[PDB]
This record gives sequence, structure tokens and C-alpha cells, in this order.
Amino acid sequence: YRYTGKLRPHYPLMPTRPVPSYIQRPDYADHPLGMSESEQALKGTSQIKLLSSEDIEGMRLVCRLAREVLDVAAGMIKPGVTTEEIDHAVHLACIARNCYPSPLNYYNFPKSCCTSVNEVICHGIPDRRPLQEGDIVNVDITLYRNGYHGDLNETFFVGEVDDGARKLVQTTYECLMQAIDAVKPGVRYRELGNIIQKHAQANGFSVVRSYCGHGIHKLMHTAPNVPHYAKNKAVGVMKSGHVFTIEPMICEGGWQDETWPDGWTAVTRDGKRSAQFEHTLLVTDTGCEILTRRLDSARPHFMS
Ligand code: MET
Ligand SMILES: [Co+2]
Ligand SMILES: [Co+2]
Ligand SMILES: [K+]
Repeated sequence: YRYTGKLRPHYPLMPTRPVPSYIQRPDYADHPLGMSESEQALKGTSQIKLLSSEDIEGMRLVCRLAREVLDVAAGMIKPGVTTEEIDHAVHLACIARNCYPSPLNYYNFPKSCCTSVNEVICHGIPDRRPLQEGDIVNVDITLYRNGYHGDLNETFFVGEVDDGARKLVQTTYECLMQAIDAVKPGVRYRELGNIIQKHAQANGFSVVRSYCGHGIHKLMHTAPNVPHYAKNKAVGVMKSGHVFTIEPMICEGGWQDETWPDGWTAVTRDGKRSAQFEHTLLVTDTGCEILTRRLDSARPHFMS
């Protein structure tokens, strides 16, 4: 395998961490290949759940806990800390909140969160590599509580970063917030990518095509599929009670991705950097509720 950049995985990984049986587990947690039968039973449907009020309450709670856990991770970002160390803390913080770390054994993913450094677009696997000054690192947190998933990520700076990094990260965050601002009953899901690419392209960056935002509630990944690039063919119109993520991945160079031999880590083909932000959003009668927002501080961690 020919690496596309300077990043390498750092093995061995620690044995997978167990989750106490008193925490409720998603279906895939105990499937030998991590398959989610509940997801597969809806494969290829474009029909979108309209959430009940109980469902809404379950999403508010899990998404709020998910944010608390991301914040724990943000507090640990510094040169010298390994991504495994961050994952171990995430793992414990999930459990302290009586939640299952949704990534754990999802299609056999080995860890409890994704840590994506520099050229890693998404789904990097926490490992023995210490963060280095000048790195940018995304932590993606997904929690499962009382039958609901909640999902968010942010890109963080490690010590001081270059101007390229700041611009990349700032623009990615703007892309996300500009898409969120357009969310309300009656908007086509396909529109969000027109907004995202327009801003990304205006800043010289590209938009990853192989990974999309998604519905999330009782299932971790479900309808709608939500592309972040322009003139996509996404099916559906937003309605009050829809819940889904927006999670744009933007790249300094080209948009093309490939996957490491590990089956997960997605990297730019050109080895240039990529950044990402994500929220889970509830479409209301008039706009949208950002379920995974910070409740206590105005800005994302990188601006603080
Ligand atoms: C290894 S599963 C990680 C999934 C990620 N949290 C997402 O938003 O799709
Ligand atoms: Co996510
Ligand atoms: Co997501
Ligand atoms: K990255």
C-alpha cells in the first residue's frame, strides 16, 4: 500500500474496550460482523421518519450528552497526546453517561470514536500516534442512549497551526453553519450541497463526494442521504420532525478519497489536508434545532 501523505498508522491497537452490560446496546454491537439488521432492513428506502414527541425528547438528550463527550475530547487536544488516549477518555465519558459509544463495532470498527488527522478525511482509527504541533485533528463522537443516536464532530488545532490550517478549518465551519441556516420545512435536501460547495469553492477548497450527511435517530445511518457537493441528486424535501446530520468534509486540494488497508481511514488521494464539522439537526415548524450545539459557549472549540 502506498500512503498518500506523511501520516501512518501506529500499531498495535489496544484490545477493544468492553462496555458494561448495564448499558443498552444497539443491534450491531453483538453481530459478528457489526452489521445493523435494523439499518439493512431499510436499505434503499428514501422515506424519512417523522419523529414523535418522545422521539424528539430522546434525540435532545442523546445529542446533548454527545456534545458533553466531544467537549471532554476537546479539553484533551494537545501535542504529545495519542489518539488512543483521547478515545479511552471518550469511552469512559460515554459510559459515565450510561451511553453506548455508537462507533464501537459498527461494521467492526475497533474504537469508540473517530480521530482524523490532517489528510484523513474521516473515520480514522484512534491509535498510538501522539498529536504533533501543527496538526489539525477532528474528533467525531456518536452516542447511543435509550434507543437513539446522537452525532457531532469538530476539527481542533494542535498547538500553533499555519494560515492554511486556519483557513481550511474556518471555511469548513462556515460551510456547515451556512447549510444549517438554510434548514426549514420545504427545502430540498439536494440544496444544502449547492450552498456548501459555493463557499468552499470560493475559498479554493474542494468538497468530498464519497461521504454524506444522513438521517439519524433509532438508526445511526438512515434516510435522507445528504450530499455536501453541488447539483447532487438527493431525494427528499424537509418537513418538521425530520432529524439528520450535516457534516461537510472540505479539502485543501482535490476532492478524491481513498481508504487505508484498515477498511476505514479515508484519506485525500493527494495527501493534502481535509477538515470537517458536524451537527445533528431537528427540523422544526419554522427552522431548525441544532441538537448538538453548545449550550454554554458561543463558538466551536477552535475559535476559543
Ligand atoms: C465508524 S462509524 C463513524 C460515523 C460518523 N460518526 C458519522 O457521522 O457518519
Ligand atoms: Co459523526
Ligand atoms: Co454523521
Ligand atoms: K483531517
